[PDB]
Amino acid sequence: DKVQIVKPINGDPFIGMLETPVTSSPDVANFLSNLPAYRTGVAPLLRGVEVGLAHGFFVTGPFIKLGPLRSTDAAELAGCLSGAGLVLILTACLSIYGATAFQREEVVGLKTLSGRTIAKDPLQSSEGWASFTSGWLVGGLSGVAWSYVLTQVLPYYS
Amino acid sequence: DIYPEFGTYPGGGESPIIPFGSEKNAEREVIHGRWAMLGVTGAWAAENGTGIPWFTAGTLCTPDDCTAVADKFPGAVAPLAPEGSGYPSFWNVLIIEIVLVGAAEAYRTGISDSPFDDGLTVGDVNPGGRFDPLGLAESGDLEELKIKELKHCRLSMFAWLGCIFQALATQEGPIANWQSHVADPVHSNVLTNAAKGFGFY
Amino acid sequence: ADIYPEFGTYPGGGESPIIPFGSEKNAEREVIHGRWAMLGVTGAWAAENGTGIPWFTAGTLCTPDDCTAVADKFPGAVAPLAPEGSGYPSFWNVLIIEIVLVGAAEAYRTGISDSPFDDGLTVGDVNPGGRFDPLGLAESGDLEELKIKELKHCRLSMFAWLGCIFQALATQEGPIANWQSHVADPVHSNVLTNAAKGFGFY
Amino acid sequence: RRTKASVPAKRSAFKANKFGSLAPPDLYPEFGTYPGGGESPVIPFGSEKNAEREIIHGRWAMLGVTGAWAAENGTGIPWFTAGTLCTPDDCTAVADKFPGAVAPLAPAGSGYPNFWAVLAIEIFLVGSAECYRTGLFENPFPELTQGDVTPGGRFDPLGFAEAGDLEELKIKELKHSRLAMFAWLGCIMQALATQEGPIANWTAHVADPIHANVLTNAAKGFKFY
Ligand code: CLA
Ligand code: CLA
Ligand SMILES: CC1=C[C@H](O)CC(C)(C)[C@H]1/C=C/C(C)=C/C=C/C(C)=C/C=C/C=C(C)/C=C/C=C(\C)CCC1=C(C)C[C@H](O)CC1(C)C
Ligand SMILES: CC1=C[C@H](O)CC(C)(C)[C@H]1/C=C/C(C)=C/C=C/C(C)=C/C=C/C=C(C)/C=C/C=C(\C)CCC1=C(C)C[C@H](O)CC1(C)C
Repeated sequence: DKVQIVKPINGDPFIGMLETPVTSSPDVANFLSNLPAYRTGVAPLLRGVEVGLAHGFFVTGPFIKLGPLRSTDAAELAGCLSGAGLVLILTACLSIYGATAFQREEVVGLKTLSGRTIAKDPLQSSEGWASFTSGWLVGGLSGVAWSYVLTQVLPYYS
Repeated sequence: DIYPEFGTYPGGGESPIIPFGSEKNAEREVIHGRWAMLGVTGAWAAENGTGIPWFTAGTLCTPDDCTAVADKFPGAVAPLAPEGSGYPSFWNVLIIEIVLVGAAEAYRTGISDSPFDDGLTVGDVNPGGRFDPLGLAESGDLEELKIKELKHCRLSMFAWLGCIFQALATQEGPIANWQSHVADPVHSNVLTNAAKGFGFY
Repeated sequence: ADIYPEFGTYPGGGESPIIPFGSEKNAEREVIHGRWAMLGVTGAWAAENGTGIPWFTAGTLCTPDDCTAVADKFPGAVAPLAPEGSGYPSFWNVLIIEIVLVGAAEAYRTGISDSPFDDGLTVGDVNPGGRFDPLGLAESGDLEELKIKELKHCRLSMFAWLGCIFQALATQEGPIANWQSHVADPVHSNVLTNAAKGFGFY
Repeated sequence: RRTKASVPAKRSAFKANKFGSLAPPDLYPEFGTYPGGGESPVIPFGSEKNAEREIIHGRWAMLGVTGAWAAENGTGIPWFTAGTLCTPDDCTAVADKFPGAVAPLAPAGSGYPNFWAVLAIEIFLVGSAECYRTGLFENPFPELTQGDVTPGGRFDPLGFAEAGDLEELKIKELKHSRLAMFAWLGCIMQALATQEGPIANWTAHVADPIHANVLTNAAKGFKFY
């Protein structure tokens, strides 16, 4: 009876957020919660692994199909080396972020929307972000190499 | 009076001619009636919409060239499966039927646990709850609805027996025989065909 | 039951959903009918493997006038059944011997005629357990279980004989001939393709 | 994301209703005995693990015997030469080997099962399962016990184990297992002696039963004397 959909964040109307079908829908919430970044109980290294694999896999494609050597027969090798170089740059960015970002105490805790007190993400720490960066590097290079393999292997690739 | 035709329903009374020893027979004849109801109706409708006998309808769909049954249904301008695709396949239909009817029979008769969670005791031929989307049993009289169904059950089984023995005598089909009997009642009956010899004598 | 897993049940094991068990004489009748059916289905199995004649046509080979054809029908036989020169298994000869032997056995099985043996053999018992079981297989084996085996074979073979008679009436081809046609191509050789052909009448 | 933790209340698509035991009270009247129910007739019981080893070889040999049977019935190729079809080179042929297959493993043209592709999938799938079955890797299903040949949780979706008598079903499987392993041994020895497939040997033995036996082929030396 005259249902209103959009509600404040966790019922508190004094926080800078609103819960909408884009934010708090069950399908959206389940998808995001199942992504590796939001698996806070898992080791940061393995989350970084999957992240790197996914990211390094796709990021190669723009360099393959739109790079300077896209017309040449070496288009794929150039694009994959470009992707590997970008993975190395992003590893540098991750290393510097991990060195600088986690310098404060952050005395305030974290809870779920149900109100359950939970521990902080080990990813959100200097050494945890270092492990995540290493996982990113391994995953990104493996994903770039896999993209090269698939461009050389996949039947309907052109 | 209720059920004054001949004899009495299994729910109340005794058979005039049989002892009714086993209580499995009651629900057996309910299921047999319902199947016959669908069978007789099928034989009624097929030979109207297609003109083929129900007993030779099986020959249309065979493991080779089952495409004959495609588009046989009245209206239904799209065939069962597109022409030239040859996808009306006796084995495909048979397997789909085996799995669907076998699962339905297992659910009904307790070979497998019922998938649902709402009552539905095995062996009752009047479940009601899940099998009344329209809610006609609670609105109407349950007992007399059940008696009507039984009358239909026995009527349709007798009609099916008549259909099979007509098929054996005249070799033509139920509706074509009905039309021949209607057109010339004196000159199209069982005794007339007996005077012709039933097609063998 | 645990032992009897077939659709129905054995008399004394319980009660059948359809046509429940009445008189014990019905159970005796079932066992004896089975026994003769086992013999009959085996005969219809072996004879046309030996010589190719369906069992429903094997009767007319012997006739009151001529019964030479039945002689030398058994495969592997060292000699003719009666002299090669003049076979003498005439239908009357067969009859006169067989009616006396079968009538004796029957009356002595049922005890309408005084038993010859009088070895304690009690008529109206399907399992005599006397000279009929010289090996006494029942004594070593478990008699309840063995009774169940006997009844399972009884019902199977009686059903097989029903199949033989109805296959004769539909296809008039022969039991093993029907087998060989079905193994040749079951999809295109079965009851329903013979129905499409019309069972030879339609 | 909030914690729902509702009640699934799902039932099996098929869940066999109680059917109990369909076997006599005597369970191994055959030669020998099931493990844990008597003394081994001939060979010594090597170890407690040997029972589970027998079960695994049995199930694998069942699957192998049925595979050779169906492959020879559907293609006519003997099982011992079916390996030569899919190779690092020309594994395209192995595709269309299933009678009635709506589609080929190898679509017409280049599209095809590669040996290395098939192999890499085979290692990654079968080895994973093999490890998860045994103490290797870990246990992804804690509710089941690694090292048990009869887990009977998710591995019996139809629930025949609980529907019937469990131990009679177990011995039934064991008897099928031993039968199929001995049949598999017969198949390999027949392949060695006659160089023809199992169903080919069967057909030769049933067409003329009196000849086409061990001793008939021995009269020719199994094509070696
Ligand atoms: C002549 C043979 C014969 C006899 C005397 C019996 C007798 C019996 N059976 Mg057995 N049975 C038989 C054949 C026979 N059966 C066959 C062939 C099968 C396999 C299908 C079975 C399967 C079977 C089961 C599964 C069970 C029995 C049970 C019983 C008992 C129940 C009472 C009963 O039905 O008796 C009356 C005897 C009949 C044979 C019934 C008549 C059947 C009608 C007439 C249809 C037959 C059509 C006929 C063959 C048409 C031929 C036409 C052709 C000549 C042209 C009784 C001891 C039950 C029992 O003991 O429970 C405790 C039980 O559970 N029987
Ligand atoms: C590799 C499969 C295998 C395994 C692991 C077992 C293991 C077992 N069986 Mg089983 N069994 C098998 C095969 C096997 N059997 C087969 C095929 C049959 C049917 C013939 C049987 C029939 C059977 C019965 C009837 C009984 C057992 C029993 C047992 C147990 C006691 C025996 C033991 O521990 O020593 C196992 C030792 C061996 C398997 C070594 C034997 C090696 C010979 C020489 C065979 C080699 C095969 C072949 C020729 C190799 C070819 C090589 C190729 C290059 C050409 C144990 C669980 C008994 C039991 O449970 O006791 C309570 C019992 O009663 N089994
Ligand atoms: C539609 C369709 C199209 C295709 O082309 C072919 C196809 C075959 C697939 C077909 C499908 C058909 C289907 C699914 C049919 C289902 C049929 C069924 C279940 C029939 C049951 C038929 C039952 C009979 C005869 C009963 C006889 C019994 C009698 C008289 C006894 C009466 C009796 C008793 C009991 C008690 C009294 O006091 C006294 C008396 C003695 C009177
Ligand atoms: C060998 C040989 C060679 C020559 O060439 C020719 C030759 C003819 C001389 C020939 C000689 C053969 C001989 C002598 C044969 C003897 C045969 C015999 C004794 C047959 C008996 C046949 C018996 C039948 C059908 C029973 C049907 C009964 C049925 C279904 C009901 C079943 C039933 C029941 C009871 C209760 C449950 O609850 C459920 C259901 C309802 C299923």
